[PDB]
Amino acid sequence: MFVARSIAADHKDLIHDVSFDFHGRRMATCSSDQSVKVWDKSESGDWHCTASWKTHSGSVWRVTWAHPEFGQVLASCSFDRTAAVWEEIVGGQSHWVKRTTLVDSRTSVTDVKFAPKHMGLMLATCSADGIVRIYEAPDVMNLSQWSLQHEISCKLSCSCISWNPSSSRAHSPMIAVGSDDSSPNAMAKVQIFEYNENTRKYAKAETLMTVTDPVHDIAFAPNLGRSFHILAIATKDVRIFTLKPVRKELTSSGGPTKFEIHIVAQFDNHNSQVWRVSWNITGTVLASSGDDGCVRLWKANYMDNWKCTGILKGNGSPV
Amino acid sequence: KPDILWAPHHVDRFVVCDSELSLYHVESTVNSELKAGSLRLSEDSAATLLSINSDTPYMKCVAWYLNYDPECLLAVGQANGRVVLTSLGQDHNSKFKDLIGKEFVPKHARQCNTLAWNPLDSNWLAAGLDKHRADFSVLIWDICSTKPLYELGQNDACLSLCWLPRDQKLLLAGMHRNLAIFDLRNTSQKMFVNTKAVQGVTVDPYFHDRVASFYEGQVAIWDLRKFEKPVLTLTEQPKPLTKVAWCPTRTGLLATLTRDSNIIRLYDMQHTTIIERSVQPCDNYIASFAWHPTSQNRMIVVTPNRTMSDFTVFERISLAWSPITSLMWACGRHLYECTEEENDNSLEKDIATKMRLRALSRYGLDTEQVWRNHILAGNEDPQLKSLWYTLHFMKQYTEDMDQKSLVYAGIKSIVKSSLGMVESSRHNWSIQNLNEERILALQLCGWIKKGTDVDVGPFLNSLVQEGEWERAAAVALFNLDIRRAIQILNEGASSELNLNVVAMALSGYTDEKNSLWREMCSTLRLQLNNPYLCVMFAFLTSETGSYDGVLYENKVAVRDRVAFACKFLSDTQLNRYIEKLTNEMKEAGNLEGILLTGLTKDGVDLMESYVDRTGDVQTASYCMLQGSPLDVLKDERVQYWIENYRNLLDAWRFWHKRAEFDIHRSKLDPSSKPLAQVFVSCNFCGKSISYSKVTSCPGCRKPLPRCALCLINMGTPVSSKDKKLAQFNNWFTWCHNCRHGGHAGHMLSWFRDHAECPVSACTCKCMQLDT
Amino acid sequence: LNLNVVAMALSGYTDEKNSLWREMCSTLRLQLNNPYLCVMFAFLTSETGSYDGVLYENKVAVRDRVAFACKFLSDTQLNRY
Ligand SMILES: [Zn+2]
Ligand SMILES: [Zn+2]
Ligand SMILES: [Zn+2]
Ligand SMILES: [Zn+2]
Repeated sequence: MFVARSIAADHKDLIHDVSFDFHGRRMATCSSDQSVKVWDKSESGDWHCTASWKTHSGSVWRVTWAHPEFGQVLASCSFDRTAAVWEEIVGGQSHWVKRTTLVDSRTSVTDVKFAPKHMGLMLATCSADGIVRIYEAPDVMNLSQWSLQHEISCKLSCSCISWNPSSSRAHSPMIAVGSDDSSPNAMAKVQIFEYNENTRKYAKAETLMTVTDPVHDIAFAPNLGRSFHILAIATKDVRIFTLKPVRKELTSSGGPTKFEIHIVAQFDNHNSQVWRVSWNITGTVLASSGDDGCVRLWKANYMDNWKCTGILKGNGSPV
Repeated sequence: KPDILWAPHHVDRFVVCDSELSLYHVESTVNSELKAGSLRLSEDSAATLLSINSDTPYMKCVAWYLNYDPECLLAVGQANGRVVLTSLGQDHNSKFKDLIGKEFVPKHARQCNTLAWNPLDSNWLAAGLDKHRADFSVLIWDICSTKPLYELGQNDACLSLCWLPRDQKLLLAGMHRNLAIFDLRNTSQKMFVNTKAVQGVTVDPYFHDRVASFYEGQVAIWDLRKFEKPVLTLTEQPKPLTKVAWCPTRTGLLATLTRDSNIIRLYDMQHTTIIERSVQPCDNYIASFAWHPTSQNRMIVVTPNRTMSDFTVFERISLAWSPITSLMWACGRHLYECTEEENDNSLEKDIATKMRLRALSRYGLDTEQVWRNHILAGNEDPQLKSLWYTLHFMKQYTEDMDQKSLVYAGIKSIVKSSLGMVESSRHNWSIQNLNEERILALQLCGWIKKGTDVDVGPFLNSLVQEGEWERAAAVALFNLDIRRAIQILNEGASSELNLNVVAMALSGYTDEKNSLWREMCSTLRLQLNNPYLCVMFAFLTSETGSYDGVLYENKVAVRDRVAFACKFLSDTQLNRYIEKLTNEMKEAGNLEGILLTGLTKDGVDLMESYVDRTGDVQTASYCMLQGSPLDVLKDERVQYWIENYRNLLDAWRFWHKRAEFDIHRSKLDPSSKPLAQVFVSCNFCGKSISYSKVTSCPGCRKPLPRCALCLINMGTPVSSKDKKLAQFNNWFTWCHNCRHGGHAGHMLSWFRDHAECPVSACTCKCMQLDT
Repeated sequence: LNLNVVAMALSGYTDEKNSLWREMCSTLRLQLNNPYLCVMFAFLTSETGSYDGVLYENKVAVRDRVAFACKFLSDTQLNRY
């Protein structure tokens, strides 16, 4: 029940990543020539570029937005071992200005993500050496200053990370890390770290044993007040997992919360290496893209079972 | 080794090499049916055979001439070493027919391994043949229009050869155990480096310094500027490789095909980690493949069964979502947006779209008559109708009781305290004699209107006007009046025939223990389609007290079953039945169980299960505010749902509707604390000036700040078609950065006509900061 | 699907003088389509000896009526009919 259209946007080079703002009125796209462009939607519904500049010495992988409450902030990770933070200042032509650069990585910075709003202005970066670094800006009015708050070693090449968007008062912060190592040995590829208030340190909580193939993308789904967490894993086949916390005994509060892991959907319609996965706002529709040049939309049904609902092709031609 | 080649200057012509060489032309077939003798290359593409040639048996190496004239000109070297120039085009005006059919024969019989044209000069053909005992392996000859122009590689094996794309006099060749680079200026001038991979030498068109080779399943890359060791080595494949090729329309893209594989492996060398991808063009093994020289990212593959497939190689796709459920993706250098089909059938749409539509239509704010919300729902769903009618009945009872709390406790709590009921041993076919709790339960179920009326006649007539004949008949029979049910069935059969035979069957009620009618009706009762008829006959045929068939029927509305259990079932087992039904409703998350649980912790659990099933928070938030007890509103989950709904409203920029919802929630829930903001303080006393001249501080009686434009001290009196005490034009306004301010109207006008802070020696552009 | 309900109704045969069954079946049988059902119910509900309703039904084949009359009617009544 999904139809496609082509947006009249002109690009000269190959597009690596596209990202939306919170309200869905601003777009950020990174191209193959170390260039970043920002697009705005008019009241009529048309898109117009508003800024463009070159950022790093190496290739640019990912660019993401921050929450509007902190202003207009973009974060970009690059192959040249850097992660840059940009803020828009207008005096009206937009004039984006770099405010800070994080260079603590010893390998290529593979991915960068923003923390959920209710935890302040935090940022996370996973590198190729197996290191996840979490920074925080103590003052929201001075973005030029950042401090390295936490550092975690994964012993495997990190490839993607995702925060837990839950904002309940009973869920500790959670971050999940994937890997794309293709070692012949059968080793786990997805680990989850849960913050501990009693120690103020992140510790490993659960590791997905059933996942052994290289992983390219991992995505939590929006909580929306449910009683459990939904995770999506992109591999040779799209997989969906549900994690339910167990009732913590009041006798003693100890380490990480124990979880029950159940798989609820495993699709192999791409017949290739699935590359990207994403959720809608309500966490009820899953979008997946793989090497077959097709985009597939999955949704639940009356019987609470997962089945495909849409198939499209990269050219925009419907199937 | 069969292979397919494109026309160097024509995009629609290609050639397939086999025992018979076939030249094909490509035509469109989107708007036309399958043409006779045309091979459907793809869904909308057709290939028409142009020519066939069988004059070349045991073909070994194939090349296609470079220059435009003549068209369809190729050179084939055979196993014996004979190299023949052939043509397949319909050329009646050949420029130099002397070269047509021209053949070069080796001095010594040996197999020609490779043959190629010089790009700079189309008249030069370089061929590497088998290793002779004491003769050159590579011969360069002139096609003109006696002897080869050059001969090299004596006592060597020319596995493969290629030209320098820029240098007209530079060649790369693969020897028996080494790779050599030769210059036409001096044959002795040659750079030879020992190597193991000598097959399939080729140069990237965009990077003239990049070369590739492969031995068995291993592939190596070389940089001609520093060609001493391989620059990189690809992962070795199990099956031996068969073909390697650069993409001419895309920079730094290499394609590899191995033996007996239906998948082509692509590598991205444009990093300077090499990105690896795989493409499956068909369901059978691919014999060979070819990049289209000019068409963008187009490649054609061939199967051994003479079936060819042409396809474009898509790039990696990036995804993003929007708060309006529109999916935007990027593929290459274009952006596509995908939305939902605007079909009339709106029952299958996503929950987010339905929530947006309901929000636009004031769903849930009709407090005058609650039941209209199901009409405001937009779609048809029995659960919502049941919930809203239940809420309407409960509100009506609360209003009546106030005119003249326990109602919201739910059916279970109400009937938990029921006492003094005696079961009936026999049925007399002919209300107020029943206990108060059961009367209240019946009122909640909607069978009996408000009051102590002992007749259900108005309900029956309402159903008759509604047209639901079977349900009305079932209710009438449950009220122990067979003749009334028969009359209703006759009336229903009068309009719109099975009702008549059903009614005439109904007159067979008997109390015999071995009644033939009882046996047959019990046996074949379930074969009917209408559930109400089935449960009616189940009640009729059931023995005294044991009414499990009626009670445990899932196709009947819960309200009717609840009422039937209330009026007939004994309390001692009624409590157990209510408990079981409540549990099985809670575990399933069906909303019809709200009548049972009520707005309590059980209701919270049921609502949580419902949200988990469907992800709807709008209905949960609106429902839980309907006069719920203070303890219920204090639960974490309810407030989490409300906050999530408010955030969702903020996402769509439905700001005003969020304000209306906030007003409604604040009115209903006193526990919620409104938003905290800033307040003004006196300069002298330091106290708040919020809530004896108006323009004086309430505490110190000293003057307040003055408007920067009117130079009058600000102030406002403090405590429907009437007068307004405090107009909007007299409120406090200030610039949050320059801390200058005054009256609303004055500063509004001033900043409408100017763009600077009105106070002297202030440079703040106060109104430009916010946008 | 009608045939199942018809069979269920047929089970209610009773010889009681003032049975609700006999009260309603005779009245309602006239609104059916297949004449065979009508003649069956008429025969069941008819008073003993006077089976005129089945005999004088012209929408049914003559052979069946003749056989029915032969099997049950008295000699004089058979001759007259
Ligand atoms: Zn004061
Ligand atoms: Zn100022
Ligand atoms: Zn100011
Ligand atoms: Zn003023």
